[PDB]
Amino acid sequence: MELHILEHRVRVLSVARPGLWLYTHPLIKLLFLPRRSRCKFFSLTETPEDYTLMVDEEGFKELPPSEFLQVAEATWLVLNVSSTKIARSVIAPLAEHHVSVLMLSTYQTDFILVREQDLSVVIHTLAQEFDIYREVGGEPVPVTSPTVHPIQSPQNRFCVLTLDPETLPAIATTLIDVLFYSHSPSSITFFAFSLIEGYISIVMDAETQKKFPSDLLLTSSSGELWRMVRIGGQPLGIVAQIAGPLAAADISAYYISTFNFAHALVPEDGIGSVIEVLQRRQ
Amino acid sequence: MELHILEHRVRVLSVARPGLWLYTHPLIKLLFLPRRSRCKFFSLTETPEDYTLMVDEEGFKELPPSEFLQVAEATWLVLNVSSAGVTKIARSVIAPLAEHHVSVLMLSTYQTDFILVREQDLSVVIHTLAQEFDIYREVGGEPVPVTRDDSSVHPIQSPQNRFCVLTLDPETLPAIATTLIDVLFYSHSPSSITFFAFSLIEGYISIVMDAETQKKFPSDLLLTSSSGELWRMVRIGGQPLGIVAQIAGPLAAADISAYYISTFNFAHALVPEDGIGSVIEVLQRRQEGLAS
Amino acid sequence: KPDILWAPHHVDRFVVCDSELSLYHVESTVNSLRLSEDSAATLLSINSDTPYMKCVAWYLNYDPECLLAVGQANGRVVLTSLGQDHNSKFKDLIGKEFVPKHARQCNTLAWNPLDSNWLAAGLDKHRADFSVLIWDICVTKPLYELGQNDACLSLCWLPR
Repeated sequence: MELHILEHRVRVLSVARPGLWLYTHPLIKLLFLPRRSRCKFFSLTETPEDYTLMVDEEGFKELPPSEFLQVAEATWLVLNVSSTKIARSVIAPLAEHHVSVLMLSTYQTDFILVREQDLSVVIHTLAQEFDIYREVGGEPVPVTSPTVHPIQSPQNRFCVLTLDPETLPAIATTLIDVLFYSHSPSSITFFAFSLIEGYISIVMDAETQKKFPSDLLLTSSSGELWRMVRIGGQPLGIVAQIAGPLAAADISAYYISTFNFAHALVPEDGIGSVIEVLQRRQ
Repeated sequence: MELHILEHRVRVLSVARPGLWLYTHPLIKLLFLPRRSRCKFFSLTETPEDYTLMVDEEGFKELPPSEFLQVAEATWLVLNVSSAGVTKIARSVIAPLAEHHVSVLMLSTYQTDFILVREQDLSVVIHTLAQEFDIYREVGGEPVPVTRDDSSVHPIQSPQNRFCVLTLDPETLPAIATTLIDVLFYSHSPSSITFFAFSLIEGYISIVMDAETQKKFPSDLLLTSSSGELWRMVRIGGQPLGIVAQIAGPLAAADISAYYISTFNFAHALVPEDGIGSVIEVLQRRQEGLAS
Repeated sequence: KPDILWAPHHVDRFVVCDSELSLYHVESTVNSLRLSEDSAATLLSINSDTPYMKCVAWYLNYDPECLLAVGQANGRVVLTSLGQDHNSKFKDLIGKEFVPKHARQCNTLAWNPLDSNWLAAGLDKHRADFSVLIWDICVTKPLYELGQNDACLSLCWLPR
């Protein structure tokens, strides 16, 4: 099993929900018009606490840093495994040496985002079970806390998606409505967008879905929806808590991390066990 | 031969050139998303100098007051005339109102030709052309008749590019919005000038764009005259606010179908491209002697 | 919204107007789509060469096969024919298009039931264009034309 170290240097930012009208100019530019902006990594997720902005160095240059923005001091690095064996092979070994891992799944591939200064210690551990590479200039040169955040359980429904980048404009106006206009112990707001290396993966709930045309948007051919599990947190070993003691059951997983929380979807028929998974107390 | 005083009580304001990007959230709402705003009068046009915004009172609340935006003094009203060409309307309205000087802007459109007066003039105006075509103010499906019971410069800058005046189908705008949004405020980084004009009026669309900028859009989805007859304009200048009167009156003595547009500083005009050696020289001869 | 039409002299031929034009025949195979407990529907032809249509109308002379007038959202009217469309004493009528000297939506179309060579078209508003036009099927010029700076929304012929 190989393990690549991709190129993009990522910055993580989180804008507040009230004052999003200031930042509507750059976001439409980054999302809808490819030729205008020079970027290859941009992901946005909607949560009731705030918004989350994961962009590159180039994209970061298009932010007018007002007093509605928060930014973490470090600069993440993207990884991959490309040669159910993820949580028990990468994430589980991670926590031992006291590192921090954010994770951002996607309809096409998976992703891991290790920290910025913890670069010597990350390839220290995983190297035993997997040869490491590094994509340099297009050619990959192969060389060499105890606070249980209580669990929520939104009653909602969810659906993963993809749509070809040719027919984005036919949707453009409708989606522009959803993110900026149609927003003003359940029923939680959740919308996640991912534009990575020319690929589009989005997660939306079932009720919202009945708006778009029922042909263009591409997803599974039996309509199998997803439920959700949500854990709170201080920071910015948090994604691990839901990941570690879940791997033991060895089930499917679609982790989506965020600024201060940690989310993880699960397929429709089978909540009655994944809910039970942590019902073994801790 | 009738005149209708409508009720869209419009409000003018000028958006400065560098800092448009504040006013990007509200404009997208108004242009392409009807069912989120009550306002039913909107028309904006762009000039190298600045941006001009026409909107009624309902849409006014959305626009947030910055230091980039001076607004207005008085709440302009709107008039309309109907059975009668552009020359007839100009001769019978614009100059008779010039005879005793309460000034007026004229905003045209591929559908009609609006006239925008000021509030304090609603007695003088009705006192002036009450000796003319039918007058009845409209409130409801049937207008309420008004009875008079008792009431007692600079040279021409002439850009040399070609325009194209054309409409749009409201059930089609979503298929174009992306390409249209790029033109409006994203791609903004002597013999030619820049001009875009948008106007959504009670369910009708009229826009004015240069021939070069037209090639971007699709071909059969637009809506234009059937022979491909562009226009050519005669830009005039003015102070930082009438100007249109001394652009209309001198060229009112002809049989040419003028198409006016107004802004804060500039005050435009348009003529059919086939013949321009008439318009160019008529105002020059109507400049000498007239000036001194 | 799609409508329905009965051919003026046909006894068992109706045409479904939708995003694509369709012609049906009421099948009487009661002893021998489903219509009722005494008849069903059979298809004979189909045409979808007029995208973004607005209104349809039926010709009535006697039998230039089966002519049909449709009106586009640009403002043009194109005559189309479905069926056999062979061996007609007047077979050059197919394919014409009457372009107005502007671009507006077309609302209504109608035929004068006395002489079959008059077709009436209504168009939305403009600043300097005749709103209503009367054509002649037997094109750059309307026969007569009425209205100026107004919009026509419905038409009919007085049969007197």
